[PDB]
Amino acid sequence: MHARSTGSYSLVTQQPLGGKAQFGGQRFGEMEVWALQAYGAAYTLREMLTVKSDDIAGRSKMYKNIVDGKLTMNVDVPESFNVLRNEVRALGIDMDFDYSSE
Amino acid sequence: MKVTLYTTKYCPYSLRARIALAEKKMSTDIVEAGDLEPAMIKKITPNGVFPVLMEKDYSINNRKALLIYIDERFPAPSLLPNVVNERIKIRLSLDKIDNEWYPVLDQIRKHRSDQKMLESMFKDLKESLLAMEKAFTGSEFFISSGFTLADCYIAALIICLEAEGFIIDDEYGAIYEYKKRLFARDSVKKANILLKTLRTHR
Amino acid sequence: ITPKAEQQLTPEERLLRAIFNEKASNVVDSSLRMPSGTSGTVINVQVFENDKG
Amino acid sequence: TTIKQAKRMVELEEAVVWDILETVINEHPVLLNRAPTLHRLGIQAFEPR
Amino acid sequence: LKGKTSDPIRMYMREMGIVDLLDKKGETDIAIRIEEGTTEVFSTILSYPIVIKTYIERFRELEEKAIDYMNSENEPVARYIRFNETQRAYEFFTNLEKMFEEYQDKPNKKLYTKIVKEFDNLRLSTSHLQKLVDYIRLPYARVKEFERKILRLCVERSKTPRQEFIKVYKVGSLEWLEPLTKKYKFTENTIREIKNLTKQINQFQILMMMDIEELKQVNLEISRSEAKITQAKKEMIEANLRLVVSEAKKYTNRGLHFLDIIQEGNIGLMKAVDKFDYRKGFKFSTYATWWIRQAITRSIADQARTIRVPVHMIETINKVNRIKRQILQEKGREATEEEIIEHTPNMSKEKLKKILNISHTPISMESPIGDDEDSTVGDFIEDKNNYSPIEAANLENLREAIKELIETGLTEREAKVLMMRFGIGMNTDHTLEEVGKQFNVTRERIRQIEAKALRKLKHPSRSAFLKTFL
Amino acid sequence: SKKFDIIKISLASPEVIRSWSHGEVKKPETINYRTFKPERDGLFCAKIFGPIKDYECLCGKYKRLKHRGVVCERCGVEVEQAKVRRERMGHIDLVCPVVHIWYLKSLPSRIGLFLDMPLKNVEKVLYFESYIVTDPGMTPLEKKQLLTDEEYAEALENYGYEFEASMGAEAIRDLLADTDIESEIELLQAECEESKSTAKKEKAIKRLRLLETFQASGNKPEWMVMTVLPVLPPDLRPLVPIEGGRFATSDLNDLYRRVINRNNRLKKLLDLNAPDIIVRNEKRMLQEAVDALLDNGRRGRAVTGSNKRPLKSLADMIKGKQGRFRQNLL
Amino acid sequence: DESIELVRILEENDKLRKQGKKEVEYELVLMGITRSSLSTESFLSAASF
Amino acid sequence: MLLYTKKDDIYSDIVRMILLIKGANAKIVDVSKEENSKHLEELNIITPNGNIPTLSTDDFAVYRLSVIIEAIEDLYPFPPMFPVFPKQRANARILLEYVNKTFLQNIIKLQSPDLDEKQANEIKMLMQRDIISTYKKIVSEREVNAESNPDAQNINVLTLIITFVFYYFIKLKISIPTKDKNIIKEIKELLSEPNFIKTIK
DNA sequence: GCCGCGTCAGA
DNA sequence: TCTGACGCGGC
Ligand SMILES: Nc1nc2c(ncn2[C@@H]2O[C@H](COP(=O)(O)OP(=O)(O)O)[C@@H](OP(=O)(O)OP(=O)(O)O)[C@H]2O)c(=O)[nH]1
Ligand SMILES: [Mg+2]
Ligand SMILES: [Zn+2]
Repeated sequence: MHARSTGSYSLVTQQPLGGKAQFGGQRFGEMEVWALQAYGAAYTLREMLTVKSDDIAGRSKMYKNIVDGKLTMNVDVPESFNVLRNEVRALGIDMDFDYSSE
Repeated sequence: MKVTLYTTKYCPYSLRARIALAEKKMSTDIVEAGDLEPAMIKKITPNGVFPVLMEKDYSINNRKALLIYIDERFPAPSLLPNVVNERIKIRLSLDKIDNEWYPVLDQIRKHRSDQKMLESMFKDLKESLLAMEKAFTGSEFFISSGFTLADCYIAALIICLEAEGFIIDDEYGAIYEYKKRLFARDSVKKANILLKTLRTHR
Repeated sequence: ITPKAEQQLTPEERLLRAIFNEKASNVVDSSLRMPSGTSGTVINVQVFENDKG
Repeated sequence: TTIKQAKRMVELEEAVVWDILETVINEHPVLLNRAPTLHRLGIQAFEPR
Repeated sequence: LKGKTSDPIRMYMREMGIVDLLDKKGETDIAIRIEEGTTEVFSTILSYPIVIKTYIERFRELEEKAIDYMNSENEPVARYIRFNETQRAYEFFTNLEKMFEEYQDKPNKKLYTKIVKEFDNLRLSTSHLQKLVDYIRLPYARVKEFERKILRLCVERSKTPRQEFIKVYKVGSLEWLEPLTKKYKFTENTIREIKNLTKQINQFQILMMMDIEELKQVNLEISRSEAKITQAKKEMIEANLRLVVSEAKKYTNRGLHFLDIIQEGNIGLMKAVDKFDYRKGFKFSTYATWWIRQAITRSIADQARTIRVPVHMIETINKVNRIKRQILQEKGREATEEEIIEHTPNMSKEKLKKILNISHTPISMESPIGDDEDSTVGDFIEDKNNYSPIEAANLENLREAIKELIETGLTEREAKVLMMRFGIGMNTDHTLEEVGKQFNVTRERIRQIEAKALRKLKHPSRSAFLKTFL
Repeated sequence: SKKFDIIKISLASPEVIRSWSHGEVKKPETINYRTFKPERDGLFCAKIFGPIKDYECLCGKYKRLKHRGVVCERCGVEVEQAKVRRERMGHIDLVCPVVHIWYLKSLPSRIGLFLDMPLKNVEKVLYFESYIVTDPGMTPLEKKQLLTDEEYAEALENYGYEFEASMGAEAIRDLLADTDIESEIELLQAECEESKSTAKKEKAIKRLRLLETFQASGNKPEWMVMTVLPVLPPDLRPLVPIEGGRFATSDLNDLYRRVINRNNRLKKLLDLNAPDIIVRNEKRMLQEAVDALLDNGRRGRAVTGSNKRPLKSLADMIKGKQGRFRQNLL
Repeated sequence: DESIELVRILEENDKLRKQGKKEVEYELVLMGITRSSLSTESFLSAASF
Repeated sequence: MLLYTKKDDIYSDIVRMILLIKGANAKIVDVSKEENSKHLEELNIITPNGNIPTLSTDDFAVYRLSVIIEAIEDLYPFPPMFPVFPKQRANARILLEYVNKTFLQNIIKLQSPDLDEKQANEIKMLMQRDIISTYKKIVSEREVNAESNPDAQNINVLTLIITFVFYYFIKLKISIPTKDKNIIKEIKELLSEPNFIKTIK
């Protein structure tokens, strides 16, 4: 049955554990993302990727809103992307966000 | 963590900041503004303030609040009195020194080009020091039971005036009681220059 | 029971302890419990004591 | 009146909880997916009873 | 040869092995050459008079430290400067001070010869000679630093001439600045700083002697002698390079790779060669061997584990492991811990129980578990230092509920007192005295008011709701 | 508008790396064996990365709401949320500059195209097998000339000074620094102007494009060789303890510990004025360690742990099906 | 080799920017699907594949 | 615990509002009123320049608006106008000093009855030009301070000072060059605050 | 101008 | 396994 609502997250990626060993939970496949793109349900795809998995600020805010019942959405950034930028930053190549007026 | 301070030679506030750092006993890197490349010196501050100090995420170029920020950042023995009333009085005294000290140093430094004009300023300064002579007596460094930031402010003026060839100890009126004591503090005795000389320079 | 230190309780928690005169435990409990949805009876129990004591 | 009280009542599987769950899920959609999502048709949304 | 082989060890060994092995007679000749070079350098260094005065001043500082020791049957013993050269040392120092004063006042040659002979009688190996060379070298280095600073300040500012180096190079006159006033480099603050630096240079010269040229030639002679000694030492070391590889063979799987072990052995050999003397007749290999062995053991202990472990702790653990290996084979029984404590130099029982506790190296997270559901240890580890969202949510409800309760109770004075004493949204958590000053009255009344507020809030209507959180 | 609409990737200068690093690590110490707390200058050192606990100094002397931004004099650790440790970065000083592994082994290597010389000869110069003349002098020998050690000695005897033939990373960096883009591009185009690209000219097309791209970027060519390397934050490489009284350790931590100690040994050897052959061996070992850390096994057999499994490089984590781009991002 | 989108915009920029300016002459080429994907302008999309 | 005040003075009005937030015992005394000439003479004896507003206490007497505000904050544990974090406090102090020098001095100069038309026009134009920048900086600082601590229940002195400056601009009849509806609505909301109304009426 | 040997990189 | 691409060394 493997029923899970809220579970502990991986320390390195802040992401849910899998296989039902502790709280388990179902990983979302890349192919499933392609099917979502074919559907055109961007709102479902954007929410699942950030608040549902690695958004630390989003998950707490989402839980408070669900308990409150009021409607609000916060998806500033995904932590995995920041971890990837830090890994690239350690190497000589530099990656940073920028604003282009051109 | 690592903190560095940028200072300009012959600046009273820069000396005050160095003395405060010595009292705080926090290890810091001191870099002369002149040694840095001129374009690089302009880059750090567009306005160009010689005494600012350096931090990884923050920079302060304001001397008026710089001493207060240095005191708040470090929880080491404070330069301000514990008693609320003394703390309030000390701030007013600091404002009094800051509000009208331009004539004492700036006017003599640039305005008094004539040797007689420097001499005319010196007599008035001596009379003002004599008037200040009838003031606090027997205070350890000022109107406080413990060493205070205001005492640090006096040290910068004393060294700057001495560099101006105006040295008064027994001719400065009855302020000799605290002038000798102020030099006693290790941080204050850093104004100017066989084994001892080499070790001291190191 | 496993001990804990440096609890650093927040001020609201401190006020709650003061209102009910509730002390803060320096120890925590980590007992072994059967997982939910599992029911059974204890047929056998095994215990091993310390060595040199 | 409290999150902890609600969790404790939920733990005991109180009878009133089932009716509230039925009201909450009455008009709420759910997504069913399979391990091999070859095409978008594989993922679909149904109303749970 | 140059085959493009990637591995460094093969490339390094080919260069190291090229030098042929040297017989004992060659080693003795190299040692004699190094000794003669060292004697020549010491004779040149002791020639200058100021060095003797500096030595007397350093001994006077040691005397002041000895006086400090008494304040806290024999004079305090400090012999760091002189090793195997304290009553005899003190008497020799007193004779030296009086003789040095007499030589400075009147004697030209005889007193100097007597002082040189007494110094030759004094015996020093490497550290003291190095200190004397630094004493001559340090003043010149400081003067050079001052000259560099003056050149940097004036050269860029004074028209940036650069090419006209000789005129600026005249030093200590401090009279070119007045002519430069007509010319460029009109920096009055810079001029004052330069005059101060030149004044410092003149003071340094007065303490040491005359112009820079007096010390520059001495530094050049010292450098030439040091270069000769260094060449002799390098020639001796290159032949003995293989010794570290030979010693390194015994430890190849102690958790340190061969290259680092070889580097540690080379570091041990270089330090060992300088100390050994040819006066006693023995092979240098054993003197080098002890130093190489000590260096290798120390390196293995220092970098043996990812977590640093004390060398003394590691050696006791090694002794215990050897004793356990001997007991298990001789009597079969694996532990016999009481028997193990029966015949050991450790002389502790608690230490063995705590000593073996750190016997496990940290596991690698990425390490595979065979199939194990095709899973790895690193993924299993979970964050335990961060509050979970359910943990975050409950705290928010409790904090919000308390503020409503405070408003529902006292009109304003009790709520204000409760916030100030406990501190809610209050930066300093002000004490009772501050709250009493805030009203300007009721300095002790504040505690009574807080007690009344606590009694009122302890009633069941508010107490029961908040009881669930605790 | 408070939103970043664009993303750009550029080479990082040494000054930029220094700005990124909040602290400098001199000794490779991770944790005290008796007590699981940060070392004073360790890679897990609390002062540079940050406080383990929120608003708590490592000593714990400063533990109250009254001081939040205050820094304890007793310890370097600042009072702040523990989350800062993850985003906090550190830098390690290098006594000798190390050429980047990715550019040298680009296949096509960028450094080889820029120097217009074979990759094997550059590797030989890097290993110290050959000597390259940095300064042409009045001597006939070309600047891009490889000289054998006996040949180098003969050239020094015949000409003495007036020419420089340094070896290792420093010589390559000096050659990159002393290059004029404007002079090289105009001559290269002139070869292009006489277009004979049936065979020889086809290779020259890439060099002109590379030079133009470098000029447009404004990035220094010598930047490819790194004089200093930044250190990844501790949370990205956790040493947290696990059941059985054991601590899981990341592969990156072992490489970082080895590199720091090797650099310290090299500095000590330079201070002692030890023999040149030993110094060359230390320089080669440090270069190999840096290459292994960025990506192990790229040009050599990969270093392995007691388990014998090859260690995971930083490049390995970002790439592959198990790689970060496709494993966790999707 | 150059992108068709880049050529058309560059041709358009010089198409009426001053006069005709001989903006461009091009012949279409055929590439493998993997070769086309790696040739994509966005580095992140190419890097992920 | 007596504060000397002069009517039609921006600094005195701000000090009175700060005391009203404290709700302490403030014995306001008007130097201008002839009803208390002797008290004004005593203020002149205590203070050399008779600067207003002057806060008077038995232990000590202080002058200067910034010093008076800092002393009031030390004296009262009532909700603070300063941030808990030291860097934030330093930034707030620098912002207050800049606002006081750029606008307060111009307001004091305009207060004099011997003003020249050209000087008054230039001062008004500069104040209108910098008002938008000052308001934007204050809003940004307030948001940053709020992010660090939630539900702190701490009132920011800088926002109150900006509201007082806007009220004086309205009283002078000067025109504010803002085309944004949001800015006007926010300024109106700040003017509508209940505690501010008690001093204004 | 080319045969024939080679690296890499994904399955 | 393999495919190719890309190579780049022999002549
Ligand atoms: N009427 C009045 N004016 C005030 C008050 N507080 C400050 N000022 C004036 O505002 C100006 C700014 O003062 P500060 O910012 O405190 O000092 P600063 O000049 O070093 O910045 C000063 O002009 P200044 O010419 O620099 O003054 P001074 O220091 O030269 O006497 C000061 O006189 C106050 O409460 N009432
Ligand atoms: Mg002023
Ligand atoms: Zn601490």
